[PDB]
Amino acid sequence: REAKAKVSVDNNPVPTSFEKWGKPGHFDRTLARGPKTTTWIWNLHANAHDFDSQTSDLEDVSRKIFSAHFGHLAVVFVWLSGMYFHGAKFSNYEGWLADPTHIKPSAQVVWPIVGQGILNGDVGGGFHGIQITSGLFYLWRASGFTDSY
Amino acid sequence: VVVAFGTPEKQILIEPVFAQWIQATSGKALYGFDVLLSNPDSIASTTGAAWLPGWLDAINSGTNSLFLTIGPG
Ligand code: CLA
Ligand code: CLA
Ligand code: CLA
Repeated sequence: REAKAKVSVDNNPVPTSFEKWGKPGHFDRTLARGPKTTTWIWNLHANAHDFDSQTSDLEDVSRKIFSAHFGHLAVVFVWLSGMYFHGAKFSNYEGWLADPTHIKPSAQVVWPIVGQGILNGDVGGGFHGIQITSGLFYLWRASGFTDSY
Repeated sequence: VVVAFGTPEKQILIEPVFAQWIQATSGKALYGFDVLLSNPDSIASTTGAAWLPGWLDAINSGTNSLFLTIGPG
């Protein structure tokens, strides 16, 4: 995949494995020797993304950063899709779109238990739920969404 | 959390039984304990002490700040 570009990659620098998943603290040489004090635990979380304190190679650090960027983008995609699905199968977006001025934008229905069902207040059109303030319904109307599908 | 969900009936209200009993030992008849100075048939209440009538009258009149009635709060 050169295409007369400036691209330069390494075809296999890191093998894929699961063994290091069983060694918490593999990235830190001071933590690989195993815990002796409780501080060991805390530092394990403090230096998790501290790639500079894990290796003095700028290239490996840039690679870790790039893959971490990809992972975070996957996380934000998961969150955005969760919001879209909750607007799809758990919201009153259509009943709201049919008459906005007399209904409250609701989403996230609560399971009636231990009394918590009281949080599903009437928002209009017979829908019962938690009124959302993120303004997703207004954004979706601006985008032109008409159907929950 | 119990009062919040519109179900205030599930509050854990536990009666201060020991302190109410202690009040009764000083002649407090509101809780119906009939123990020591709250019981007229008790030996400690029939000793002829000039301080018993006024003490019982002040501790059994819910108008002052002497041995205030206590609830679970
Ligand atoms: C179990 C409780 C609970 C749950 C999970 C939700 C869920 C949700 N609510 Mg709701 N809400 C709640 C309680 C809850 N709410 C309560 C008590 C109220 C007051 C009545 C509301 C009122 C409310 C409003 C007004 C709105 C929402 C909205 C939302 C959505 C926004 C997304 C979000 O908040 O991301 C999460 C945000 C965070 C800050 C993350 C918190 C950190 C967690 C707790 C740590 C655990 C994560 C774990 C470690 C993940 C591992 C990380 C790894 C994968 C990398 C979401 C699906 C919005 C919506 O549009 O609904 C669709 C919206 O407008 N909620
Ligand atoms: C199942 C596929 C798989 C497997 C077997 C491995 C295997 C390995 N990887 Mg790796 N990697 C993968 C996918 C995978 N990777 C992906 C998808 C990415 C891009 C995000 C990376 C990017 C990457 C980097 C930058 C590094 C490794 C490293 C390692 C090695 C040690 C990891 C460690 O310390 O414990 C394992 C630790 C965990 C499993 C942490 C789990 C908590 C995660 C991060 C939170 C969830 C976020 C997640 C990434 C995205 C959302 C998940 C989704 C379900 C919502 C190990 C042999 C490290 C290495 O080279 O060792 C020196 C290292 O630096 N990988
Ligand atoms: C341009 C938008 C943006 C930016 C700037 C960030 C930035 C960041 N995110 Mg976030 N994220 C975003 C959008 C964004 N996020 C969205 C839309 C979602 C879906 C709700 C998430 C959900 C998400 C999760 C679940 C996690 C991150 C994490 C992180 C941090 C990566 C780990 C690190 O840097 O070490 C550590 C960083 C710190 C110690 C700084 C403290 C961060 C403070 C508390 C908030 C920073 C503001 C940040 C923009 C909001 C992130 C929300 C998230 C923490 C709940 C990083 C600072 C991971 C993290 O917080 O690392 C532990 C983490 O687990 N993100």
